[PDB]
Amino acid sequence: PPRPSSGELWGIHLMPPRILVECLLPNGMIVTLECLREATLITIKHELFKEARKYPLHQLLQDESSYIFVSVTQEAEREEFFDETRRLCDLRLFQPFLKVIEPVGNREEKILNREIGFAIGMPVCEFDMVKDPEVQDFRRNILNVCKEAVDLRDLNSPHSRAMYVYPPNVESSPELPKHIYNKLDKGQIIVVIWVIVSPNNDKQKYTLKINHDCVPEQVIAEAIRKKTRSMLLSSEQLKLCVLEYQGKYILKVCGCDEYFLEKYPLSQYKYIRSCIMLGRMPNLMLMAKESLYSQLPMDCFTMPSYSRRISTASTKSLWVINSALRIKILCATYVNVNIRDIDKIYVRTGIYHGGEPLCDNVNTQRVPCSNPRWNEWLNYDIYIPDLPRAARLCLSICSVKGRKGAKEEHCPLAWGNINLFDYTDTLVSGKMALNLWPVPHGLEDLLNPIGVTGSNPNKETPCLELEFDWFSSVVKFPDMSVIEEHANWSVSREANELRENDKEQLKAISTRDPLSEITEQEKDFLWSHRHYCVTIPEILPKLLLSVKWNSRDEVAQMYCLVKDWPPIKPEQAMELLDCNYPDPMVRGFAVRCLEKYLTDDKLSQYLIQLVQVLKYEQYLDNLLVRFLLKKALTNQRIGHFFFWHLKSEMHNKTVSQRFGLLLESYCRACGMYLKHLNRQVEAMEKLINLTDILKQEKKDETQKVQMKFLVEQMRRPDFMDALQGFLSPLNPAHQLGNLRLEECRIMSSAKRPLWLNWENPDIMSELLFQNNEIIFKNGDDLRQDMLTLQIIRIMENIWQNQGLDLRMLPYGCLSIGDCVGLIEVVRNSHTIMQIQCKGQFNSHTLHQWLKDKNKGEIYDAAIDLFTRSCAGYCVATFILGIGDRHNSNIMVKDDGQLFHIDFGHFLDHKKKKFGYKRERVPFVLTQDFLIVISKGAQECTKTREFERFQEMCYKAYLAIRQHANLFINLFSMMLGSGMPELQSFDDIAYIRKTLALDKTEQEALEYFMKQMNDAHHGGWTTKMDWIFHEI
Amino acid sequence: QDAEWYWGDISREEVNEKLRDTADGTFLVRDAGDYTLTLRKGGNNKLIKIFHRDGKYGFSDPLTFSSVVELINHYRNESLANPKLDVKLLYPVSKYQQDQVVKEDNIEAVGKKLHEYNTQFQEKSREYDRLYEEYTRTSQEIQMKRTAIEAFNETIKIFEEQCQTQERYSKEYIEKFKREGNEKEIQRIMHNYDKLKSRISEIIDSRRRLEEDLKKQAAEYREIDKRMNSIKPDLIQLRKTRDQYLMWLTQKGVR
Ligand SMILES: C[C@@H](Nc1ccc2c(c1)OCCn1cc(N3C(=O)OC[C@H]3C(F)F)nc1-2)C(N)=O
Ligand SMILES: [Cl-]
Repeated sequence: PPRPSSGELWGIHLMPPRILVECLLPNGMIVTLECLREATLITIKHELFKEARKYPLHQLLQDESSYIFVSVTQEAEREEFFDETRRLCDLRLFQPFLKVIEPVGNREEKILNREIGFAIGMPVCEFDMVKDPEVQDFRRNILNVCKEAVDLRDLNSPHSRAMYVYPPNVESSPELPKHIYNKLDKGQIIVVIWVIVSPNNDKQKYTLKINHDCVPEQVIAEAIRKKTRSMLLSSEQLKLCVLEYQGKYILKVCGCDEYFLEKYPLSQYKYIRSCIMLGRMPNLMLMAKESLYSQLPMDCFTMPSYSRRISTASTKSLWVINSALRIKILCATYVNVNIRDIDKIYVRTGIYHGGEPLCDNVNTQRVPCSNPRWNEWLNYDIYIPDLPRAARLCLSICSVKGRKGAKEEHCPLAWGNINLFDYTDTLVSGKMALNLWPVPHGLEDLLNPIGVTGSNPNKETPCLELEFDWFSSVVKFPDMSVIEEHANWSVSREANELRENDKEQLKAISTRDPLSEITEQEKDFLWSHRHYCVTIPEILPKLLLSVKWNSRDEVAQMYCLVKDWPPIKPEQAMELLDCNYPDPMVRGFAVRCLEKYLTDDKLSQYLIQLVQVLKYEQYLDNLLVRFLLKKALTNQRIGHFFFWHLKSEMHNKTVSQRFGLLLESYCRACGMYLKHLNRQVEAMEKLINLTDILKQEKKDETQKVQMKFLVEQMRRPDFMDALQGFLSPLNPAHQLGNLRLEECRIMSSAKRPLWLNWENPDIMSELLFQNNEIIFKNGDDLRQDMLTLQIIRIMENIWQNQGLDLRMLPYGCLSIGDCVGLIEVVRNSHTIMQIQCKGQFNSHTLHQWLKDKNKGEIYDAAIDLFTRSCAGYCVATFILGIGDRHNSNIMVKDDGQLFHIDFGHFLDHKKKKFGYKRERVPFVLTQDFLIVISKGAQECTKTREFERFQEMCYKAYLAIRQHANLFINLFSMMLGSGMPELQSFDDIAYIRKTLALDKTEQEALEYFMKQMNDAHHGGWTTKMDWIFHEI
Repeated sequence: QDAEWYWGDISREEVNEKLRDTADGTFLVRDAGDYTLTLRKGGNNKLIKIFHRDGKYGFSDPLTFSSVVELINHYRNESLANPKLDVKLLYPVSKYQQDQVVKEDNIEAVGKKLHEYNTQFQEKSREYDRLYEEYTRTSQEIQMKRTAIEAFNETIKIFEEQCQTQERYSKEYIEKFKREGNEKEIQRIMHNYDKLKSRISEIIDSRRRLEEDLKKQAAEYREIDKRMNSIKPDLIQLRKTRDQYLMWLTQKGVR
């Protein structure tokens, strides 16, 4: 099983300075050697064999070099310690003892499996113990994707190796919006080219006025041209010299490991596009190619041991069975209920297709708690041939509390879902024992269809036995060729231009949001015009819901339409992968759309949801898991966050096997980056252990005493070696060097978060940032903050493309474990309470503070930036419905950039607690913020600055209302995550009320200004141009 | 015009809660001029619209009905068989049944009882949230101790293999030292075996003590799970009652 906690020993957080280790020699002797806490295994071995001569039978002992230590780790594994440079405290031992044996077996493979296992958080050998054929087949079959990606990584070597490790961070399109192009001086960009110049190795610089659409090679070409102007070289001589520097030098962003390798326009890069928007001169460096390729080693992929082993292991089609479906519920082992409160228990069953039930739910006869015996055949209203490929059985032992008599309250106790068809298209048959899972927090529904399929690994849980039908044959699902034959016959038995009103009705349905009320007449209208829907391909998610999935005639006809359906946008394809569409052909079409059209920018952006979508999939081996792993192994930026999103949920036993097997395939083929990820994992494990001591052991201690303990533990060499010289988990381009322990401190915020400061070891750190500060926090779940900040970045990106400079600050946030995560520190930022405390305080204190920091010409830029950022957050916070804002969670930068921190909750979270139906305005625009926007005025609302701010808010509100389908699907893809704020589709309906999708576009503008007027007691006003919208 | 089956302006969230876990035939009408029926069929809430044109109603053209009440009463007696769905309107959810929850008549007494139910719901929710945290940490600690028991088994197996290793080597050398006449050396091999066997007893006792704590924590987990499954039906009923008292003050007020 995975490790219990990041401690050094079982029931002990830190070993004392000296500790007795019970070393067991190969001659049957036991030596109690006193080892220091942070001593290497080579030093322990050298001192052990010196003492071994004193103990009996020392002549049988061989040379100390021909031996390695082996011991039981906290994950109940007999780990072999080949890397003898590791310290005693960093070995994760269960008890203080070390057995001595000769190295045996494949040394290279055992080291690699230890490295893979350390990154996952569980041993690799536990997957070999799993008897499930699907798990063993997934490990063997997924290796083709591993070698497919690795072959192309060393095809155009050394360039292809650099493209994987340092991919080009670029936008999804080279076209620039109107506000960005006007900032460039007549379609040109000014850039400083910094370079360390031999022999003295000095930092030289020179200004360059070049075109914005120049590729990285064209930037190098113009840099040589300007430098050779004084020399007066010939046209051909210059062109020959340019070709040498182009083929031997490449550009790099100063202060971070971000390179410009692929031929993309300079302005398309995120660092350049941000510099144009902010009005900053970019800083680049011409790094020599030889220096970069020498640091990048060759990544090898050795086939695993389980792949080279010998395999351990009449048919009737589904449409041949003429009987109805029936499933027998036999018995449950035990149920945890009070006899005095609960009257009786029963197994509620249901056949589902993702979310919609295929037939009416059938329950077992009510039996008492002491005797859970049923042995009843439950007949469902569904013909076996009509069952679709994604058919599932959802069941749970429900209770009944008939104490009131008039009303009997039913509640679930333990749930479990079974895939009716296995990974090899075989319908389930015979007996089956299923261990049930606990009911998720807040779930009141008697069944959990969203939940994962399969038995619970923890066998000390209620075990329910079942018995499926046996028709004296192995029942398989029909082939695609058989399905296509039935579809042609269905069309033939039924049997050109279409009316304009019908075309306009179809156009209107496609533009509606995913959770819009689709009528039964509209379903018949969509199904009748199914072949006409090829001209408008965006209507496929609406057409699929209208298909009667509990009927083989309508399913087969839909399969043929999906096969030859035109391609759709990547944002539209994500909709077809949530819990509502589990059909393999629908999911396959969506994955095919993302393979061709989804760019690496959008894949990195919507990666949080795509990892959660893997949980809705019925089987381990599927087209989506192959696509995501292929992109993770060909791009290190995608691969890094892909690793951390899967690592964070390893504690959750519902996904431990699925995510653990996927991480094994990733770590085996990622190559050199596995060693870099192990350095990050080991650094995060020490931070978890260090915070656990300050919460349990030093709980009732003073801040001065805790700070003394914090510095003393960090100064030790074991902690210094692990937390210095490793890549930042919030951004792999940024790297963390030597720690600045004088700046590290325990913060006074909730759950005492630890402030950490690292020196940027990049040669040109002074140009971007010297201090890489990161707040480590253990206690609160930062999955909600991750989703909120990700959605803020998407809202910002949509506004920027439309021509809106509403500068948002989606700071880095990443969950790395069970309520463990990291938060990026925004430099030169303070809370409203901190600004007010500097100065008793007046409403003009925030404005006076900004006047002191920004003096002269930079005052107008600060007010503009404050208004632009404030308008964005006023709209973003209202739509999402984040926790109520206050002075301690609103921050403002020195330059005037306003941003929100500590989101915690979203949507109508407080509705279930209080019971008041109302769309709140979390960020209330108080007089303090209005005085800053209005540049110091008594009548703040009656100003041109406030009128421009109003326009900024209405522009951003309609921008999100236009792309509302994307935001609804992003939340729908996070339902299975297991977060308390997002569990059922009723929680998503809050954003529908704020965006006013049911009402017209003019009514949405009238609604938004009314919501602002109610919160701010007047100020906002209507315009005459609103009536001219198309309704 | 008004009827128990007609509810008026109702949100989609409330519609799903009325039809949740109901038999085929349950239905309700709500305002979208036009009105939308919601009939249950195969565990799904099927939405069937009622169009209005020149004083005529119906699900689809031709419109052969004078009023909405006539359309509902016609399909209540006769089966649908317009679409091809073999079901009919049978169980109408009523508005007067919800009124019996709020038994008080005057506005002051409704507000007095709401303050009591809201205070009781906050106390019950605080109890449920603290009991859920106890349930979660107990489940995690049981998993931590279960992993530790497996590690103790492998730890004992290695020390038992060390005893077996010493037994194999010692039998050859015990004759060599006895025939030589080196009783001082024989006592050292025997003392080292007793030292190793004493450590085995201490590790077995450590595993036995953690097995008793795991057994005790499993019984505590069962009692916390029993309490969690008993507080949930009381919490959701107390919340539903509070929502009815809030809806009573909304309907008996200015709008
Ligand atoms: C020292 C100085 N700088 C500072 C302080 C806090 C943050 C910050 C910079 O960077 C901006 C992101 N940020 C996010 C959060 N936090 C969150 O989101 O939750 C609570 C809380 C932290 F404790 F986690 N806190 C911060 C100051 N103003 O005091
Ligand atoms: Cl358990």
